[PDB]
This record gives sequence, structure tokens and C-alpha cells, in this order.
Amino acid sequence: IVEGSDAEIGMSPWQVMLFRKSPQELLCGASLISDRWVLTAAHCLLYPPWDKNFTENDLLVRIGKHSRTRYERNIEKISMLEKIYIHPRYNWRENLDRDIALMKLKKPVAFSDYIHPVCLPDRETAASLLQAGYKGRVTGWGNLKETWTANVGKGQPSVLQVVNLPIVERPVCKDSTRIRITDNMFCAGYKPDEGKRGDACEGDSGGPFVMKSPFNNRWYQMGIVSWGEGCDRDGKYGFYTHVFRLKKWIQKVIDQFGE
Amino acid sequence: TFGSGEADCGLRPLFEKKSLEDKTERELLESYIDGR
Ligand SMILES: *C[C@@](*)(O)[C@H](CCCNC(N)=[NH2+])NC(=O)[C@@H]1CCCN1C(=O)[C@H](N)Cc1ccccc1
Repeated sequence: IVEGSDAEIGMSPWQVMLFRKSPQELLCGASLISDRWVLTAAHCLLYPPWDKNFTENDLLVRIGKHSRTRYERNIEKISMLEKIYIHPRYNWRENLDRDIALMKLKKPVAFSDYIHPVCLPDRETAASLLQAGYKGRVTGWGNLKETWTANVGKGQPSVLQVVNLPIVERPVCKDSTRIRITDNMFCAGYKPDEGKRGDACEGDSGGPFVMKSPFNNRWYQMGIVSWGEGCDRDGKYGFYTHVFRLKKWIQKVIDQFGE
Repeated sequence: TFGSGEADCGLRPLFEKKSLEDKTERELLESYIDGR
């Protein structure tokens, strides 16, 4: 996360750390949507361009974490995976369209103060709330700056990083990039004349863009960190997988089999 | 049916359960249309 700040403990109890077994590596964020189901970006697991193909047992999921690096002994839970389901029409070749994957944990987690599921939005809540200018929140352990090029500062946070940013309108999203935008994507971030800054970055993919409903006051996951072009650049916007447009597929794999 | 345990979703133990606000939380609320 660029231009964000340190998270309070327990403020994103849905945040999940996708963690590679060997070599031990942070790869992405994810979110707890249920005691057995974790949601993430499909490109975190499968992206053939960069020779990328993780299978169910190359990965750990660490839930309840705050620190990027220390084992938090009676707080975090390390879980193993049963199944990975990537959207069958995820488009890895062109624009990362339908950047979504589900992970079925091998046994269920119990909720604690630190571990608690986020809601997925319904028709009325996605409509109500996802309007340009409305603010959401992105959390992750990802890059603090652009590290592929020489830069000043730490690249890597020690604690989960929080940023709150606005949805931008499609006209503007579509002319900040020459990558083909889709109905399954939204962009968010500050305009250059808005004074404020901040963005996701590499390492942040899979983390939730969440929003607090003023009605019931439950946090809902509205997007997944997907793609971007640099991090915090002027006139550029972060792009997010649109969770409500893909809820049919989520529902259909989650409910497929009984418990 | 559900694959789940969740259904108290989106309410966060150290904060809504405890009737507490996080430190930058009123901001997102303030954007939803404006305030008041
Ligand atoms: C996998 C995620 O960690 C990462 C998140 C980047 C978020 N950036 C900002 N500024 N909000 N996503 C990626 O890095 C994806 C996967 C493939 C490369 N990629 C990109 O974002 C490129 N920067 C742009 C791109 C290339 C090809 C197709 C779509 C987008």
C-alpha cells in the first residue's frame, strides 16, 4: 500500500495472507468470507506470462495476522488448502478480466477477535454504495513504493497497511489507461487535483476493497485488488475486481456441495 | 446450502461488537453523500 498507514489491531479481521511454502514468500492478500472459504485474485495463483502456476499445496494461508514477518503465537492460524477454483473465463492473456479465485480450506477456522468474515454485497447494497466519489478501504502487506526501479524508502511494511480511497467514475478510469476496462473492474484513487494520495501496489493483490454500510453497519467486500500501472502515479488509478458482478459464480461454487 | 460459519459477517469483534470506532472510519461514512 502506498501512502497509507499502520492498521489498528483487529480492524481488518477478514484479512488473509497468501503465503508460499518453499521458498517462504508473501505472495498476495486474500479475505475470509466464511470459516471455510477465502477469496483472492486469480493472477496470484495462475498467470502463465510470468510462468506462474500455484497448486493447492504450494501455499499456506495465514489468518489473524498483523505483522508481516513475525509469528503471532496465539493469534494467527496457519491453514492448508483443499481446493482452488479460478473463474473459468478469467482472462490472463489480455486485461486480467474476472480476476477472482476461491480457496476452500482443508478444515474450518474458528473466529476470534482477530479472525472474522466480511460480508459479500447484495444487489441493493452494491447499488446503494458503489457510486463515484464514495470511499472504501484497501488493506495489505504489499509494496510501499515502486521497487522495480531505484527509489528511496523501505519497500515493505512491518504491519498491515490501511488506505481509504474514493471510487472514480468509469469515463476517467477508462482514459487513464490503454488497457481494456470491463464491467467486472472498477478503479479507485485520488485525482491529481484532489490533494490526497495513496494506492495499492504489487503484493497487495487479492486484498479486499471494503465499505461500511450506513444501514446495518457491517463491512462488505466490494472489490479485490487486481492490477495497476506503477503505484500512486498521477492520473493513474488502481483497478479492482468487481465482487458483486461475479457473485453468481461465487455463490454457485460455494453452495455447490453440502457440508 | 452455505459453506459458512460466518452470518455475523462484517461485524468486527474489537470495534462494532464493542461499540468502538476505528480511527479513520468516520471518513467513509462522511463520503456517503456527504454528512449532515
Ligand atoms: C498480483 C497483484 O499483486 C498486482 C497488484 C498491483 C496493484 N497496483 C496498483 N497501483 N493499484 N497486480 C499485478 O501486478 C498485475 C498482474 C500482472 C501484472 N499486473 C499489473 O498490474 C501490470 N502492472 C499491468 C497489467 C499487465 C497486464 C494485464 C493487466 C494489467
